[PDB]
Amino acid sequence: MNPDLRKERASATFNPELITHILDGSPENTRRRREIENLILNDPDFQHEDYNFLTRSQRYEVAVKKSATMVKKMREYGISDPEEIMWFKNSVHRGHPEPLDLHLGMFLPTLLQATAEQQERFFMPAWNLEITGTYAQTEMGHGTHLRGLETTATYDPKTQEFILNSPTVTSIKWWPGGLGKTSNHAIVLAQLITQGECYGLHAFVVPIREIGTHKPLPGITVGDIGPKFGYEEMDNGYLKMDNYRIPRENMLMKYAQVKPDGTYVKPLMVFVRSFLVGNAAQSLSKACTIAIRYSAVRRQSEIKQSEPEPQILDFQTQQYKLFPLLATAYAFHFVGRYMKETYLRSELPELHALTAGLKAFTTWTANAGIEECRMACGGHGYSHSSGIPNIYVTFTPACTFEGENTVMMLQTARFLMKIYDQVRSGKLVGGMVSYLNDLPSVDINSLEGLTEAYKLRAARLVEIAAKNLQTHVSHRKSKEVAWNLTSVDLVRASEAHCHYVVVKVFSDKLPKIQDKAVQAVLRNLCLLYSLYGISQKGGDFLEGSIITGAQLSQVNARILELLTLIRPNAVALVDAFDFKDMTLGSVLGRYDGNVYENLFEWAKKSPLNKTEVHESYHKHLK
Amino acid sequence: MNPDLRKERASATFNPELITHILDGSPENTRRRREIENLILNDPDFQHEDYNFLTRSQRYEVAVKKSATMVKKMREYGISDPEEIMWFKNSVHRGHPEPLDLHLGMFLPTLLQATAEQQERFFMPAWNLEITGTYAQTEMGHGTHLRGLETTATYDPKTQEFILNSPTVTSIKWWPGGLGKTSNHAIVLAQLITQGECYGLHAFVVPIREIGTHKPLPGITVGDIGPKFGYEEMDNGYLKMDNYRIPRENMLMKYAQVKPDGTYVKPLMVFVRSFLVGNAAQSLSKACTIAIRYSAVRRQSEIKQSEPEPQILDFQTQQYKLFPLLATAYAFHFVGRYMKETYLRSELPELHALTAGLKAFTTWTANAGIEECRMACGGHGYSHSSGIPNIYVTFTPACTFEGENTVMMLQTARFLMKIYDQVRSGKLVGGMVSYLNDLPSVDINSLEGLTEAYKLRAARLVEIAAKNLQTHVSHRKSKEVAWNLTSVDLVRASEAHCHYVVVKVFSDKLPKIQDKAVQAVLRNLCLLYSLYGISQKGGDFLEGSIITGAQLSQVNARILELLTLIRPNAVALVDAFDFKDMTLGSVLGRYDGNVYENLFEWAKKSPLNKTEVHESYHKHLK
Ligand SMILES: Cc1cc2nc3c(=O)[nH]c(=O)nc-3n(C[C@H](O)[C@H](O)[C@H](O)COP(=O)(O)OP(=O)(O)OC[C@H]3O[C@@H](n4cnc5c(N)ncnc54)[C@H](O)[C@@H]3O)c2cc1C
Ligand SMILES: Cc1cc2nc3c(=O)[nH]c(=O)nc-3n(C[C@H](O)[C@H](O)[C@H](O)COP(=O)(O)OP(=O)(O)OC[C@H]3O[C@@H](n4cnc5c(N)ncnc54)[C@H](O)[C@@H]3O)c2cc1C
Ligand SMILES: CCCCCCCCC[C@@H](O)CC(=O)O
Ligand SMILES: CCCCCCCCC[C@@H](O)CC(=O)O
Repeated sequence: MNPDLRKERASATFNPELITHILDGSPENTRRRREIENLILNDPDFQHEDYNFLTRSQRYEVAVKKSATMVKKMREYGISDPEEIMWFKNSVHRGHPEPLDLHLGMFLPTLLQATAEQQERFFMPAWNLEITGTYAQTEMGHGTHLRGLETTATYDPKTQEFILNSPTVTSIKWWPGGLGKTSNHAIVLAQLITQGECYGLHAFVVPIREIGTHKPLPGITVGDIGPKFGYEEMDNGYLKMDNYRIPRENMLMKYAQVKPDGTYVKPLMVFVRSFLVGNAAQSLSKACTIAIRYSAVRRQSEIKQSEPEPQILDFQTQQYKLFPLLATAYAFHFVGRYMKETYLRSELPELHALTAGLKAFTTWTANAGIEECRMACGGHGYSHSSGIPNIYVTFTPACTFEGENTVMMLQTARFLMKIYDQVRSGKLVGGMVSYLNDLPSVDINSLEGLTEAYKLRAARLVEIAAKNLQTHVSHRKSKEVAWNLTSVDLVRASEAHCHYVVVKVFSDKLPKIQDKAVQAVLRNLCLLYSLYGISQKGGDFLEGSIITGAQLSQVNARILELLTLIRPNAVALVDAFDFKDMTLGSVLGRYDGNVYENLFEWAKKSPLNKTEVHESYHKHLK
Repeated sequence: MNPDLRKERASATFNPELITHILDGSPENTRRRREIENLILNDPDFQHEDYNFLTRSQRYEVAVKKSATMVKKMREYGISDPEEIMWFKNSVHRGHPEPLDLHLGMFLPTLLQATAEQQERFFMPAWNLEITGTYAQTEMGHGTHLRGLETTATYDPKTQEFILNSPTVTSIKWWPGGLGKTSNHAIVLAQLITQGECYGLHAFVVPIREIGTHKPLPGITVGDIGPKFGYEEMDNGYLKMDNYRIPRENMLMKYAQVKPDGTYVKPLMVFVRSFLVGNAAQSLSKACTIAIRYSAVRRQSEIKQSEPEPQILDFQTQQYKLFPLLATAYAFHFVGRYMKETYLRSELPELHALTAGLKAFTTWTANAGIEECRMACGGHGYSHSSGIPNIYVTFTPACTFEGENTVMMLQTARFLMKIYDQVRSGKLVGGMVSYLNDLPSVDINSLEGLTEAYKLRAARLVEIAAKNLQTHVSHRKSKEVAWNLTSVDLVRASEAHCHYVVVKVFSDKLPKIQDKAVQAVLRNLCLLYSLYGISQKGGDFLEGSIITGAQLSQVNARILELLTLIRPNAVALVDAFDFKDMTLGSVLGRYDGNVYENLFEWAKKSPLNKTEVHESYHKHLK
């Protein structure tokens, strides 16, 4: 172990193992996860060349190979627990996306909005991988506005079939993972038309590739959508249907149905968001792990000229770049847990609203934070050897899919304005919005005072958004136009509300921490996260007379003091995440700190060094 | 042309051609650039498959091919003007990095710190490409701190040769473009040791590959450093020398020399930074061009339910995401020009300080801004078809190389503290720091008032940094330790100073604009950039009693009003940058707005669609 990394771990004031137990939910979960990880790590069937050393085509291929093997082994091992399944999948794919993602996450599950008959006709085959499926929702012309989807499913009463059609180039399904080259079946969301009337979006099981040959069936045009910022191993695809016929019985009819004669009948998410909040926390933590360990190993420049080059971790600016993000990572981990907890327990509107907002809030912050970690590593951060570019590229789509962040913040804003209007009418509201009862609209030393500051800041920005929205409605009449004209203020209000919630949830968790040394360090992170947010948006607190200019300067001074107090625990705090080297996929972030020797080897193992002379020399230079 | 893009261009209140003339420096420059671009565009020798559709190895190869051809043609065409050379190179490489970058940018130029004898011995051959060279400075263990470089050059008086050696793994040169596989010669920066004494860093011409075979010479270990976040076509490399001997005459001896007997003798940047500021402005402008055009073409969701889906450009949040960045792009273009202007004209310390700061300030802002543009495009922004991921990946290293940004900001801070101390002593200072004479430490309606606000904010943060630094020196004695402990405050002071300079330079440029319609629109951008910066850091202005909370809210309201006022000119303002489609490398940002049809084709032309069935199907799914 690098002596520089050993001294950092020796200075730690707490036992990281205890934090790992908390993150996993219990000591037994930690044990189970580590064992499943070990199970995959030492299995030859899941090993291969570094993804960065393979072409995109080869990445997709190894992905397909591991995913197929993945399903087989979990079945052989009798792994059914959703939690274990996740650990298993994560370990097998080293954090990278995989082509059976929609097959296992949407295809099979959805078949469980289907009838019995259908379930026993498409499930079993799909479960055994005799069939490979995906879910095709998004179209080239529509992602956010589902009402605008153009794909149609027109019933033909003469043959009792649905005619699936992509009338325009924009109607082509676009983005579905596993749709490109992996699946021979796709559940397509289309506008159902029967008896000359449209009844909205419905789901249809659409066979798309021939069994045995995997050849696109007649009337089907399908393929990969091309290279992207990341997601190399994912065959995100497109699907164009030329009045392609399928049986009536291919329509998922659990909720709504269409009779043989064509009569339409009946009818008689928070989960994916909670996961995305966890994903944001985890990716940011991986990034922080790499940058902080590297910062402890990397020595450069100087403080005292008469002293040897110090670890860059010694620099206050370096600490300012990373510790606040380290604190953010922990804050989000607990925020994610709070979400799962709350969801597992009239409070639904509140749940949907908050979950939409937190999903956007956390993914945006983790997004920027990951790149800050990459840059804090200097030049070596740019090489894939740092492992951070892959983490960023793999994570960033989270701000776009499962509800575009800005749209999600506006959804949260609609809820806040509703509550604002209720209070304005004389009603007493509850939940995390209780503070709105104190409208119209502290101690920087305590977490209770800091939480109260965030509460008041949220109340103030909600009031500003409501007032401006009202002004626009009054002068322009249309509430829809008014909404757009105050949308920037509204999103800011949603952001402030979510920020308050994260601070409160993080603060509320501290008292529950059993080990004192653990509680103390996590308290410092909570304090740093809170103070940091105030410093970053000081204007919000000053404009609302929430804190004085003097307190703001105190906040800034206190943030710097916390950095030195956190420094001794920096490395142990990232070790606590318990990421394996294979999971970080980073030479700079290796647990043992032996960076340089391993970096040299990594480079020599890379593709362009297959030969000493590149073919281009003989053709254009010689 | 897309009707949606045509209506935006029709609503413009100015002639974009006039802005293009300004950006190029004159109507004749615009004409010359467009003609050189046309010269390359229609030359078969420079055309090839989309870079995104090629493996990294093939990208490097086509890069080498075009670069070699590039040198030949510029020579055939008699292109010698540095400006034309730039246009030429940019057009040929479509904005992508190229392997002869250091050969032409450093190798040849440096040979012009050499003696005559040497110049006529390595130049001509290198000029004709008979030899390919690079400059190797950075080492695995040192990038920022050059004093710490480990490569040594030990003189051997017996054979009159220098012995180049890489004693450790960290001493290995690392990152030099063109070093990996392209060059057979490298100018190596090494610690010169002769007569038992070290005399610091000196430059040595080191042959590294055999002529004809390009095989690594005995004692030379060289190669590519592996895949990176970007820079696919650049063979950034490593170089390890095992006590490799070269003639004494290989030491660049223009400034310092070493006699045959081994006696050491004598001695008896702002430019690259100015370019990086322009690079930041240009990359951000490319990103803005793509996102704004796409926003005008992309229709989604709704404002009035009774209305058809509007262009997303209609959304205030979308305008808030892009217009401020559009204004930033223009601000930086003029900032870059100001730099070139100032440099072309006792003011050196001031120049070095400001240039270090602006380089960091602009590259950081353009960096974040480019990713904001990518995300504003929704899902399609993630595909390489948007062209933005390549722009970001290609640009981002600017924050790391040519002086790591944080280090550069601290250099600017050292200057500011020096001036602060001079004023404190009773001296009257000049230049952009004149405001410091007003220590110790407006009209939000006018640019003069806004500039003054930025001036006072800078004065206030400089004072805070100086005071805190002083407090630390007083209590801890060591100024070096004190400097580190106030480094976060110092960088903030440098940032505020540079921000003021950008605002002032942008504001000062307006009166010089000849065409009134052009001046008016650019005035709106200057106002937006200024107000936006105040809103983003409101706390700085409020804490210093520079503006009241009431003015801050006015600032925020005024920013929104400016968005609608800018909207009608949004598309024309990006058209003004005059980027060719091939340069943007974006389907979403095409000049004609015909996005969807071209996106479908692009996807079908991509690698994974070479065949309908991927090989992985037959091996792991069938
Ligand atoms: C790597 C990746 C994988 C994906 N995988 C899948 C998959 O498996 N299956 C699938 O079906 N989909 C998938 N998608 C697509 C995803 O579903 C869509 O990208 C998302 O739902 C909406 O993206 P969009 O481009 O359609 O957004 P658009 O809304 O068209 O554009 C986004 C822009 O418009 C703005 N905007 C839109 N509406 C509003 C409004 N009402 N008010 C204010 N601003 C607004 C946004 O804020 C933003 O700036 C994937 C995307 C990516 C990047
Ligand atoms: C794509 C690419 C191409 C390159 N091309 C070349 C090339 O052609 N030739 C070449 O020789 N080089 C090249 N380089 C390397 C470049 O020169 C170095 O990356 C740069 O000079 C310093 O990077 P570093 O990692 O050595 O930084 P380091 O300083 O080791 O680390 C940076 C981190 O340490 C912090 N830090 C360092 N010193 C201080 C201090 N005194 N105070 C406070 N914080 C500090 C930084 O703020 C940052 O967070 C390239 C780099 C990239 C990414
Ligand atoms: C992040 C894990 C989520 C499940 C994997 C698929 C991700 C894309 C899902 C798509 O439906 C999101 C959207 O509806 O925009
Ligand atoms: C951006 C264009 C600059 C010239 C091309 C080479 C870029 C890397 C140069 C390296 O010397 C920067 C550094 O000194 O860190």
